[PDB]
Amino acid sequence: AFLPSAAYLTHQQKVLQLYKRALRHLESRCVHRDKYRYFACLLRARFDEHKNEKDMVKATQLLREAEKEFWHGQHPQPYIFPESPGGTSYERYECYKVPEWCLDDWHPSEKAMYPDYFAKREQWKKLRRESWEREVKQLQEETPVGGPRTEALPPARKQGDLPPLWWHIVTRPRERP
Amino acid sequence: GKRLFIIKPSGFYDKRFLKLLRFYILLTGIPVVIGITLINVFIGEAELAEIPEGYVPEHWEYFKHPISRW
Amino acid sequence: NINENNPFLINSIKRLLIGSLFAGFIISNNIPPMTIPQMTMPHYLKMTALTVTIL
Amino acid sequence: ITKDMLPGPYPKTPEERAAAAKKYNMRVEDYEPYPDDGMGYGDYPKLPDRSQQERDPWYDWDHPDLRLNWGEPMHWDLDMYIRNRVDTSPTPVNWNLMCKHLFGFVAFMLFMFWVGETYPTYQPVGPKQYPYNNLYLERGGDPNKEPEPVVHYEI
Amino acid sequence: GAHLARRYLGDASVEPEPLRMPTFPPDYGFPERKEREMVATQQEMNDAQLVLQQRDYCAHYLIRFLKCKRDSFPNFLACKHEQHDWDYCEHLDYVKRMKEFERERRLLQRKKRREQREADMA
Amino acid sequence: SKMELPDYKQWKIEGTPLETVQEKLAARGLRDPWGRNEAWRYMGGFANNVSFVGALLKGFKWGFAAFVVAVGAEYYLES
Amino acid sequence: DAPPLTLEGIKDRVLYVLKLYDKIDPEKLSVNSHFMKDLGLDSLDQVEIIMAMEDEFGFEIPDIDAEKLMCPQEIVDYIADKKDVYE
Amino acid sequence: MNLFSSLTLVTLILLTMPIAAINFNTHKFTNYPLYVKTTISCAFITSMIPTMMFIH
Amino acid sequence: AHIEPRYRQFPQLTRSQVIQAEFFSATMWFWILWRFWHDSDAVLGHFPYPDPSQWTDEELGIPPD
Amino acid sequence: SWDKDVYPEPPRRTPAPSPQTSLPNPITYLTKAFDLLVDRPVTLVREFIERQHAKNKYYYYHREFRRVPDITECHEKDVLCMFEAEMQWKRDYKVDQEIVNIIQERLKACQQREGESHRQNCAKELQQFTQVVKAYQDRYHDLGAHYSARKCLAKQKQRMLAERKATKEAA
Amino acid sequence: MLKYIIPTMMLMPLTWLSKNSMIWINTTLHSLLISLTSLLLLNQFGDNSLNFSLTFFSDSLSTPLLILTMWLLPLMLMASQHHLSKENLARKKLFISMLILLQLFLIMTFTATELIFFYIMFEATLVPTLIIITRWGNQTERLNAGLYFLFYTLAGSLPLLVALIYIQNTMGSLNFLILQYWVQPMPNSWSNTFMWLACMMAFMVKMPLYGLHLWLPKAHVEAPIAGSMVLAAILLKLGGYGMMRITLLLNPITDFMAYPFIMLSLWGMIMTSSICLRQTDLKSLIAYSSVSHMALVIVAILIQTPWSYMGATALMIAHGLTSSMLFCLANSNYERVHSRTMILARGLQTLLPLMAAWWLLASLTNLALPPSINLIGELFVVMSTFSWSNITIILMGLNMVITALYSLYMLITTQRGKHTHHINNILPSFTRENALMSLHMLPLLLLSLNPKIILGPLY
Amino acid sequence: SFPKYEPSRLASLPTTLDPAEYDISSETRKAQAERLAIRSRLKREYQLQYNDPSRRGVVEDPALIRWTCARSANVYPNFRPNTKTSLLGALFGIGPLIFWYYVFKTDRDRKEKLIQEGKLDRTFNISY
Ligand SMILES: CCCCCCCCCCCCCCCCCC(=O)OC[C@H](COP(=O)([O-])OCC[N+](C)(C)C)OC(=O)CCCCCCCCCCCCCCCCC
Ligand SMILES: *C(=O)CCCCCCCCCCCCC
Repeated sequence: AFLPSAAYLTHQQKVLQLYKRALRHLESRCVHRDKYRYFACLLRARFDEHKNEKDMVKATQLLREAEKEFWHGQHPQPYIFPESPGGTSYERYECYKVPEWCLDDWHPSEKAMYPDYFAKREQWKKLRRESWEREVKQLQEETPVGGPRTEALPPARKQGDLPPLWWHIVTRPRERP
Repeated sequence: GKRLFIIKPSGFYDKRFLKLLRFYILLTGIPVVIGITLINVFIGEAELAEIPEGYVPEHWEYFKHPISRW
Repeated sequence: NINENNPFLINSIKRLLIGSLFAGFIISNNIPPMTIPQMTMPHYLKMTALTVTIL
Repeated sequence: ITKDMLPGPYPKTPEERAAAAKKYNMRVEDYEPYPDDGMGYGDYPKLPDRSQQERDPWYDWDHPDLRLNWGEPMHWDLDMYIRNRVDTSPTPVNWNLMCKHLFGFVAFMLFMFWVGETYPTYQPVGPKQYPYNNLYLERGGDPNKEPEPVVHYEI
Repeated sequence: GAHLARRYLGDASVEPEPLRMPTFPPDYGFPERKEREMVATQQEMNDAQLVLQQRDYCAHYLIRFLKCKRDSFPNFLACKHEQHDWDYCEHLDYVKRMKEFERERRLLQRKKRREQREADMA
Repeated sequence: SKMELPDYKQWKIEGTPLETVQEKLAARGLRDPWGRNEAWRYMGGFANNVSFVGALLKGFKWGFAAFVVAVGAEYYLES
Repeated sequence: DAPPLTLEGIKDRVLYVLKLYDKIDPEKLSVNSHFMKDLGLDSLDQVEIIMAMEDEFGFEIPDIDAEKLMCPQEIVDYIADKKDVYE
Repeated sequence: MNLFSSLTLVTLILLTMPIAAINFNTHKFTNYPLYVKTTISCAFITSMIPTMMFIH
Repeated sequence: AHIEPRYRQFPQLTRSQVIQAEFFSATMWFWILWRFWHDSDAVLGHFPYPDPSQWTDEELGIPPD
Repeated sequence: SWDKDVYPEPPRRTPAPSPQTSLPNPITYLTKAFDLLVDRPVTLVREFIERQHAKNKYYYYHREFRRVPDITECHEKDVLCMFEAEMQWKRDYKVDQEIVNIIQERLKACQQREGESHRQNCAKELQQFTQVVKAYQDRYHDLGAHYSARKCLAKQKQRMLAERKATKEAA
Repeated sequence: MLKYIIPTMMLMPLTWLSKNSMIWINTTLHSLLISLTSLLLLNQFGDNSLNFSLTFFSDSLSTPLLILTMWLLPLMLMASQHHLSKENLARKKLFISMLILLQLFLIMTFTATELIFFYIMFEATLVPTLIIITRWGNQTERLNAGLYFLFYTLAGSLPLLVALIYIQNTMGSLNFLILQYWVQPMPNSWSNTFMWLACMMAFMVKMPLYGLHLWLPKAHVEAPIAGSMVLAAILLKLGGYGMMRITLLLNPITDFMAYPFIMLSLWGMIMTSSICLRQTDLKSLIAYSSVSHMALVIVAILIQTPWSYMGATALMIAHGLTSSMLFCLANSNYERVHSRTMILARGLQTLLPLMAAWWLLASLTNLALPPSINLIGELFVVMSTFSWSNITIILMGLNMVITALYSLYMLITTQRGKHTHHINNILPSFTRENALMSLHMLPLLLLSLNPKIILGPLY
Repeated sequence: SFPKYEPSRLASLPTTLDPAEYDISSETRKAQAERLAIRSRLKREYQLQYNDPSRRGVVEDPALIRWTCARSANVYPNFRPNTKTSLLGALFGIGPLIFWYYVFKTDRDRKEKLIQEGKLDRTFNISY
C-alpha cells in the first residue's frame, strides 16, 4: 500500500498482517485471558494448516477468502491502544511539542537563566552548520541518476561526519514534554 | 533529580505588553476613581426642588451629578 | 503503579459519597409540598420499579 | 513560480496531457482530468475522492495532521476531506442496511407513539373535585357575575 | 389495569369514558344525598398561598402541616403526624373517586342490561 | 530508578484455568506456549476474587451489627 | 504516575517475557540471539512475540517496524527510541 | 430581607473575584487552584444561608 | 513515603484506605437497614387498596329495576 | 424615597414567630451578627457621608415645557409651527412610553408580591395594563420608523372615519 | 462641524512638515487627540437633533459613525506603518495624506444636511480608496479590483444623482430638515417605481446587495491593511446611512417595492455564509462574512420598523469594529508567513498564545456572543423580521448556525492543531500588534456597558 | 456465504477486499515502482530544503499554490455556457429566490388580510 522503502507488500507480509489483525480482533471478542488463549491456539492451528502450500493461485485465493472471513467477523469497535491512532490519548501532547527553533527568539534576559544549556545549544548549532555541506556532498554523489528509487537515506561512510539529514530527527521533541 | 529543560516560545514580549497595558490604564484609572470618590463624598449629588417663582434656571441646573453639570 | 493515596482525591470522593448517601433524604424532607403526592395505588404498580431493576 | 506551473485548460492531445501529468507530478497513466462539461475545473487532476482518514497513520508524512506530502497533487476538495470533516472510511455494516435499519426503527417508534396516544392508560377514578364552584374566583373569574353552581355530593 | 383491556379489547358501551364522567344525575339511586363539606375558608386558603391544584376538599390538614413545618425549624423531622393525617385524608378522597368510577361503571352496565331486556321483548 | 523483577520460575499454570485450557487443547492436540506468561493474574493477591453478590454485600456484617445495636439502644431509650 | 524507564529495566523485562515463552529454551537465549536462525522460530512466532511485547509495554509497534525486530537488542533499541529514555 | 439579598449578591461577587485576581496578576500565582477551591467553599457556605432562610 | 510500584504482583495497600472503604460500606448498609426498619412504607405501600368489586350496590346507590 | 401613590404597595403583614421546638434557629443568631458586624459600620459610614453632604446644599430642577399649539392648528408646509408641534408630539410620545413602563412595573410587582394567589389578587393591575396598552396601541402603533405627528393625525382620522361609519351602519 | 474639519485639514501640514522619522508619531498623536475631541457630539436631545449650521447637522444616527471614523484613523496609522517601512518618504507622506483626506470626506459625509452635498462627499470618497488600493496593494489584480469597485459604484450612483436633482426640482429643497416636514406620499406608478430604483440602487451596490457584491472579495482582498480596514469599517456603512436618510421620501411605495431585495438578501446571507464555509483564503472569508452581515442590515432597513432601525445601526457599528479587528489579525499572519492561504500556517496557539486569545475574542464577537453589541443588533433585527413574517426565524436560525460554524472553522484551522513543520520564521508578537488588537477590542467590550449611545435616533 | 460488502459514496471499499490489490503482474509492479520513485524524489527535494541550517522562512509548496489558483482563478477561463451550466444556474440561482418570494408573499397577504378584519389577536402587541 503506502510504504517508504518498498513499492509493494509481499504475500508473506499480507499473511502476517492478517494474522495480527485477526488475533487482535479475536482478543477483542474474547475479553478473558484463558478464553482468548484457547481461541488463539485454534486460530494458530488454522493458520498452520495451510502453511505449506506451493500453489500461488491457491494461496492467493486462501488469502482472499481469509480476508472476507475476517471482514464478516470483525469487532464493531476493537481494542485500540491509548497512544495508537484512533486511541483516546492519540496526539494528545501535540499542543506541548514546541519546536526547538523557538529558542532563538528568546530575550537575552530570560536566556541568562540557563547559561550552560544555551552554551550547549550553541555548540550543537555549530556542529550542525559545520556538517551540513559535507552531508549534502555525500548525498549528492550517492543518489543514482534519475532520482532516488526509495526513501531510505545512507549512513555516514567515513569517520568524523554525521549521517545526512539528521537534525530534525535527532532534535525532535520528547513524547512527554 | 532528573529535571529537563522545557522548550516554550518567548513569553517575555507578551508579559511586557500586558504590564505596559495595565500600567498605562491604571495611571489615569486610579486618579479618576479617587477623584470620583472625592466628588461623591465631599461635594455630593444635587437635591430635587421646585422652581422658585420668577426664577429661570441655567441649562446645567437640571442635572443631578456634579460631573454631569460640569 | 496502582495508587489512590492522595488526600485530594479521597476527600472529594468522600464528600460526594456522603452527599450520595444522605442528600436525597435531607432535600426531600426539607422542600415544601408544591403538589399532591399520589400514594394510593395497587400492589403491582408500587413494586414496578424495584421488580424491574431486580430483573 | 511561473505561468507554466499553474493549472490550465482541458488537454485535448496526448502531448499536452503528458505535459500536464508531468506538471502535477503524477504518472501519465494515472492522470485523469475532470470531464470537459464547462464547470470550470480545467486540467486539474481527478484524484480518487477519499478522505484523509483513510491514509496510513503510521507513515511519516511531511504534514502529519493532514496526512499530506510535500509536492504531492492536492485534491480538489481537500479542505472538505480533512480529519475534522467528512469521513469516507469503510464501515462494519453495509451503508444501505444501516439506513434501512435506522429508518425502520424511527418509523416504528413514531407509529407506536401514535398508537399509544390513541389508546392511553389511566386509573379507575372519577374527576378530581374542587370546592367553591370548582374554584371559580381563584381561577380568575370576575366576582361581579355569578357562575353556574358546581355541586359535589358525597359517596 | 383490567379495565384498560375491558374498554379497549372489550366493549366501550360498558366501560365509562374518564374524560366525560359522571353521565348520570347524582340523585339517581341516591335519596337525600348530601354534599361534601369544606372546612377551610376561601380567605384561609387565599392568604396561606396554597397552589390552586392543592386547594382540594382537604386543605385544612395541609394548612396545619405547613404551620407545623414553619414552626418546627430547624427540626426538619419534627412532625410527621400532620403529614400522615393529610396523606390519609388524601387517600380517603382517592377512595371517593374510585367509588364514583365504580358507580358509573355499574350504572352503565345496568342501563345496557335494561336495553338488552327491552330488545328482548320489543 | 533501578527496580528488581521477581523470579520467573514461580509462574506455573497449575491450579489456574490455564490448566483447563491446556487439557482442552491437549484433547484436541494443540498447545499454548504463552500460558506461563498470563499465569500471574491467577495467582497471589489476585486469586479468588469476590462474586457480584459478595461485592454488593461489602461491609454488611458491621452495618447489620451497628443497626442491631442502635435498634436495641432506641428500644431501651424510649423507656 | 508514569515511572521512568532505563535500558537495564527494558532489557530485563523483555528477557523476562521472552523467557516465559515455552518455545524458547531459557538457558540458550541472550540479548542478541536471532529468531529464525539462532532459535529456530517461524514468522508467526515472531508476530506472536511482537504482540506479547506490545502487551507487556502497553504501546503498539507498527507492522512496518515489527517485521524488522529480529533479536532482543533491536526490540530494546526500538522501545528506547520510541519512549526517549536516557535523557 | 437585608441579609437575604446581601448574601446572594455577595455569593455571586465572591465567585467572580478570582477571575479579576488572575487577570491582574504579574508573577506566578502561589497555589492559585487552592485559592479558587477556598473561594468556592466560602461561596457555598454564603449561598447556603439564604436557602436556610427560604426553608424556614 | 509514597507507594513503591510492584512488577507482576498485588500492589501495596495502606491500612487507612481499607479502613475508610469498609467504614463507608458499613455506613451505607446501616443507613439502608435503619431506614427500612423505620419507614418501610415508601417501598412497601402506604395505605390499603380497596378492590371495587367488593363494594355493595347499596352504598353505591344502584337501583334494582 | 419615592412617591407611594404612583407606585402603590399594600401594607406589610408579617406573622409573629412561634418557636414550637426547642432547637435554636441559626437565622436569629445570623441576624444578630449581621446587625452587629455589617449594619452598624455601614450606617456609621453613611452618617458621615450625609454629614459631609449637608455642609453644602444645591438643587436641581425638573424641566417644565409650556404647551404650544399642536399639528391640528398648523398650516401645511409652515416649518416653524409644524416644528414646534412635532417637538411637542415627540415629547408626549416619550412620556407615554414611560407611562406604559410604569404600569408594566406595577403588574410585575403585583405578580411577584401576591405569590401563588396572583391570578385572583392582581385583577386591577391586569385591567389597568390592558386599558393602557389598548390606548397606546390605538395611539402609536403601525407608524413605522419614520413616525411623525402627521402620520398619527392621519391614523386617528382614519380610525374616526371607521368609527363614524360603524355607528352609521348600526343606526 | 468646523471644529473637527479644521484639525483634520491641519493634519496635512503636520505630516508634510515633520521629520523623516517622526511622521508616524506626530500623525498618530494628533489624530488620537482629535478622536478624544470627537466625544462632544454626544449632546443629543430626545426631541431635536444637534443642528449646527445651514450645511451641517448631526443626529443620533450619524454620531456613532463619526466617532467610529475619527477613532479608526489612528488605528490605520498604527497598522499601515510596518509594510511601508522601506518606502520612499514622499510616498509615505502621500499615503498618510490620502488617509487624512479620506477621513475629512467621511466626516463631511455623515453631517451633510443637504442631500446633494451628501452625494458629492459620498462619491468624493471613491478617489482616495481607489488610489490606495491600486497603488499600495501587493498583487497583480489590484488594478482589476479597482476597476470593478469604481465602475460598480459609479454605475449604481449616476441614477441617484439624476433622481436627487429631480427631487430638488419637484419639491424645491434637498435640505433634510425641510424634507421631514414637506414630505409627500409617493403613489404607485412606473415613474415612481424607477424613482425608487434610482434612489436605492447606489446604496444597494455600496452596502452590498447579494448579486451586486462581486466587487467586494476583490477590493477587500487586494487592498493594503489600512485600505481593508477603512473599506470594511466605514465605507460599507455609507450605503446604510443613505438608505436610512432616503427612505423618508419613498413612502408608501417601499412596502411592495422592497420584496425582491428582501428575498435577495434573506437568501443571500445563506449563500455567502456557505461560501465562507469553503474558503481557502482568509481575507476572502472575512470579506464574505462582511457581505452576510450587510445583507442583515439591508433587510433591517427595508422592513422599516423602530426595532429594525436600532438593530441596524448597532449591527453596523459592531460589524465595523469586528471586521477591522479580523482584517488586522489576518494581516499580522500575512506579515509572518507571506501568504494568505488558510491551510498553510496552522497551530499558531503553541507559538503565539496572546494572539490566539485575540483571535478567540474576535471570533466570539463575530458569532454574536451576548451581551456584545453584535448580539444586540442581530437580536433586534431578528425580532423585527419575526414581526414581519414568521419563516424569517427559520432563515435567521440557519444563518446563525452557519455563522458560528465558519467563525469556529476559522479559529480551529488557524490557531489549533499541529503546527507547520517547515515554517520557522514565526516571530513573537510585537507590542504594536498587541496594542492594535487591544484598541480594537476594549471599546467593543466597553460599549456593552452603555449600549444606548449606538442605538440610532429613535432609541 | 458471507454478505458481500457493497461500497457507497460515503463508505469506500476496504483495501483488503479489493480484487486489484492482489495483482502480481509486472505492469502493476512497474507502476508501483514509478510512483515510489516520484514520491521519493519529491521527498528528497523537500528534505533538502527542510534541513538547511541557513534557511529561515517558508519552504514554498508549488502544489498548494497550484491548488489555490485552480480553486480561485481558473473557474471563469475554463467555463463554457452550455445546457448543463445554464440549467444548474437557473435551478440554484432563481429557484430558491422565487420559492421564498412566493412563501413570504402568501404569508404576509394572509396576515394583512386577517389584521384588517380584526380576526388576528393583537392585544398586547405594541412592539414592532
Ligand atoms: C450597478 C448596476 C445597476 C444600476 C441600476 C441603477 C438603477 C436602475 C434604474 C435607473 C433608471 C434611470 C434613472 C431614473 C430616474 C428617475 C427619476 C424620475 O423622476 O423618474 C420619474 C420619471 C417620470 O418622467 P417625468 O417625471 O419627467 O414626468 C412627470 C411625471 N409623469 C410621467 C406623471 C408625467 O421617469 C422617467 O423619466 C423615466 C424613468 C425610467 C428610465 C428608464 C431608462 C433607464 C433604464 C435603466 C438603466 C440602468 C443603468 C444601466 C447601465 C448599467 C451599467 C452599464
Ligand atoms: C391496568 O392494567 C391498569 C394499570 C395501568 C396500565 C398498565 C400498566 C402496565 C405497566 C405497569 C406494570 C408492570 C409490571 C412489571
